[PDB]
Amino acid sequence: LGRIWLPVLIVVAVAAGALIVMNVRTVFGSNPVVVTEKTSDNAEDFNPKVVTYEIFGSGSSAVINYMD
Amino acid sequence: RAGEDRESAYYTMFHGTAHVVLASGLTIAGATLCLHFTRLPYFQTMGV
Repeated sequence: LGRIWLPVLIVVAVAAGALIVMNVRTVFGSNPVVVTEKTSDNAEDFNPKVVTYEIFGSGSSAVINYMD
Repeated sequence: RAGEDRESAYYTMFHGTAHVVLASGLTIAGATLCLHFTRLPYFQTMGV
């Protein structure tokens, strides 16, 4: 391999250098924005508790104030 | 200084150092051209 050893080793070295270049070149940057995760709850109406107000008396009418 | 005349001295000089000067220049040129593969503009604009 007197006339084969040189070009093969040259190609091997060039491939190694290209691989190193490709790997490290992309590491820079790659983190421009930060996006926080979202964890919401299911907004549904199943078995809602029911509150009832009742006003009654011997009078005809009344004035009523209440808290919703 | 060895004793050769000026013609033979010139040809000996060229034969003995022509390839070395070229190789040194190629190493210097190729090394600096590797700056073209960096990411910062300050380094990259020096390669070519």
